[PDB]
Formats: sequence, C-alpha cells, structure tokens
Amino acid sequence: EVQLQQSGAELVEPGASVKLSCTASGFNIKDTYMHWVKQRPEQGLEWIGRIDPANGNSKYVPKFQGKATITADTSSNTAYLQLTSLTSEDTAVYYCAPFGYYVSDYAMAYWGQGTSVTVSS
Amino acid sequence: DIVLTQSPASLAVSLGQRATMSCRAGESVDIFGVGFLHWYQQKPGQPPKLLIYRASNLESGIPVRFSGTGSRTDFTLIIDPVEADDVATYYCQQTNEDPYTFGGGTKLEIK
Repeated sequence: EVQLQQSGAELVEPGASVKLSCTASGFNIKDTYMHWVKQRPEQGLEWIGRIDPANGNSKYVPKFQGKATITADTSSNTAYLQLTSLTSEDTAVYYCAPFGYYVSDYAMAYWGQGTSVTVSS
Repeated sequence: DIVLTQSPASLAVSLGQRATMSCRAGESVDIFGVGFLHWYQQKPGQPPKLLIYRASNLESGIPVRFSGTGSRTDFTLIIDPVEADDVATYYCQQTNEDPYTFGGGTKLEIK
C-alpha cells in the first residue's frame, strides 16, 4: 500500500526549532509533490506549501516564508518540514500528503497520520 | 486566493436521516467545466480522508450514500442515510489554483 509515516509528537519551547519527517512507502516521492498542511487545535486546515522531490523546488504561502522550510531526501524517500523561531501560533498538527499523476492524481487521497507540535515552557 | 465558505458550521442529525452541506467559492474553481473541488472527511483525532474528487466522483471504497454536486462556485455534499461512522468534520478544498485552499469545515454530530 501507499503509506506516509510521520515523526512523533514534539514538545518544545518558544524560540526553538523542530524538523518533522514524512517517510513514504509504496511509491517514489519523486513522482509526487509532497505537500504540508497545518491544523491548529479546534481549527481548520491550512496549506503551507510543497516540494517537488525530483528537483528540490518548493513553494511557500507568503505567511510561512522564513518560518517553514520544506526539503526532501529521495535516497530515504522522505520529505521534511522545518519550523524555526517557534511561537504558540505554531502549536498544531502538521500533515504531509502527496499529489502526483501516478500516485494521487485528482486530490489528496493519501495523508500521513500527522505530527503534533506543542510550543510552551 | 480562492476563499471557500462552508455552511453550516455544525450540523446534528439523527441516525438514518439525510445530511446536506454547502461549500461556496468566491471565484469559480472550474477547469473546462469540471469543478476542481474535493471533499474530505476528518474523523476525530484522524487525518483527513478523501471522499469525493472533482465535485462528484466518489473515491473507491467510499459508500454510495455519499454524493456531491456542483460546478463553478456553489457545491454540495450529501450524506443519506447518515450512519454512526460519519461523525466527523467535513472539508471542501479547491485545487483549481495555487495556493490550495480549504473551507472552514462542517462538523457533523449525531444526536
């Protein structure tokens, strides 16, 4: 099966950074844009941006620029989301989801289980 | 970016009844007539799950009690009959254009 395995919960303090991982199996991430989605507690889904692991090209919504960095390592079939200078506004569950012709061509049919990040002293 | 607005914010229904909900886009999301508007089910504590893509196409494995209509700016998700498994927040998403955007959710509860 197509699977997305995300890294485990994080409990970190204000000002720190975290790097979350999303490991794919069942397909080559080079066949898919790897998207990241933010969900604050009690709130909706927000697109952060995506990477094309075939060439490392990312896109970021303006409000996440300088905050979020998305990268990929095709040798381990993994995509990453790094978040720096963390504030409580960053407290959220973060999801990865592939989008691509040979895996999920129409919408986001496959989602990781999400990684919770909690920012507090 | 294309704003998606969902109504109602929450709905409580009886088991076996009909539930319907609205997703309205502030700009058209059609591509050659087809709405690039998808519906996700997010059960409590779980990731979103794809129900329907491009307005009315059910993903395999989604039961036929689910259906969707719409084009351009006005979309509808229908669940009939509502079953206990269907407790969730339902989201619409457009992929007509970057950045991908999502509606605010309709939280479905059973009374």
